Amino acid sequence: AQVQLVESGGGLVQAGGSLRLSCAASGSFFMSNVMAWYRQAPGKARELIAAIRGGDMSTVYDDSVKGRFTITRDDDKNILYLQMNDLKPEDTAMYYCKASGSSWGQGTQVTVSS
Amino acid sequence: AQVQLVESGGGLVQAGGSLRLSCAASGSFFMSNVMAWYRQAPGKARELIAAIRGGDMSTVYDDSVKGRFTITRDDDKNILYLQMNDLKPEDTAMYYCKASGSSWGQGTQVTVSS
Amino acid sequence: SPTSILDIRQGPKEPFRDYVDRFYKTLRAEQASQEVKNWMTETLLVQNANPDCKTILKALGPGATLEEMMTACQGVGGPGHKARVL
Amino acid sequence: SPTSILDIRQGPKEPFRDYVDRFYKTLRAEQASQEVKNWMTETLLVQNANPDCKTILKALGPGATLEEMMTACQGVGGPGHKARVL
Repeated sequence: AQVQLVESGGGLVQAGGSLRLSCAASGSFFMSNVMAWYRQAPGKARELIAAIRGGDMSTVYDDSVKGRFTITRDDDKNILYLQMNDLKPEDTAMYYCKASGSSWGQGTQVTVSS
Repeated sequence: AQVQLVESGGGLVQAGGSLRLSCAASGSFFMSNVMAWYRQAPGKARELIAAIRGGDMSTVYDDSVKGRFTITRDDDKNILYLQMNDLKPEDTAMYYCKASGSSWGQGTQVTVSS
Repeated sequence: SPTSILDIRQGPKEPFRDYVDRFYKTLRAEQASQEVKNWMTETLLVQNANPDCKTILKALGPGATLEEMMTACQGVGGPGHKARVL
Repeated sequence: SPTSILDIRQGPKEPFRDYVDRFYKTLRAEQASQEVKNWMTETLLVQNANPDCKTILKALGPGATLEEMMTACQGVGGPGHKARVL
């Protein structure tokens, strides 16, 4: 699936901390109209936590991340972002981005201690 | 697939010989409207060689068996038959019957020498 | 896979177009003459359709094109959601 | 299997009813809130349909029931045999 993705920005943080994830798209000057972030914790299905559509810039979030995370897209750089504020231990997971028809990236680990 | 089938009547014959195959249906007082005979020789797909439908008793045959084989059904006994006349070495194969929705039988071997 | 054409029966909720496709693909895979395949189509296609599609096809009468048959049966089965999902 | 709902796109010959079923099943399997699934339906269902179905759905305008959408798109794709096979 031609567009390639690659996440960065994860790491180890203390509860209440912040991270900003980036997802770089390659293989095109453009990114699909819809893009999303998935959270995948061990032993659980991948969970669709935030998505955005180009044009009107409408976004949607899972209730577990409302008021803390923000999805944005920069079509001038081909990067999708996830600003993660007020991190909690339960946010510990691998985070993956996705575009329509793209391949999957390797993801980025977010580990929140307390 | 509930109705069970079981073939008999095969064997070893000389070219020009005759056999009559029988296919006994069990698990019902009735047999499906359409029934067929398949020929399966080693390394080849099963070939649909003769079929019959109840009601009007219409039959159809593969060109390779026309004028030599005859398919008949006896709904008073739940048996499908294949009369095989003027046998040729190329008729050597496993023969299997089939009804709509039935299970497959074990087949009966026909071997024609010369 | 291999499947006998004698066993292809339309599901209770299967669109008639899906059943026609499965019937065609199974009959195409059968190792048989064109004459035998035509007898199978004439004998099994409508006969192995589901009750709702058989009712519609019976009412159409003989000699319909496959397009007329598929258009007549389009509302049977398929997705169960009929309201405004959007 | 798992498949992301972002990747469900109607095939060029896929009946719209088959695409609606695949979209629904994929969205049902997604682990997401109902709110997120509704945004995905509003954003992707018509947008990821094939060109012929998008043309028809655009002409219907907004607020159609899914039954009206599926009836409008019934003639697109599916079996290619249209003549009298029987």
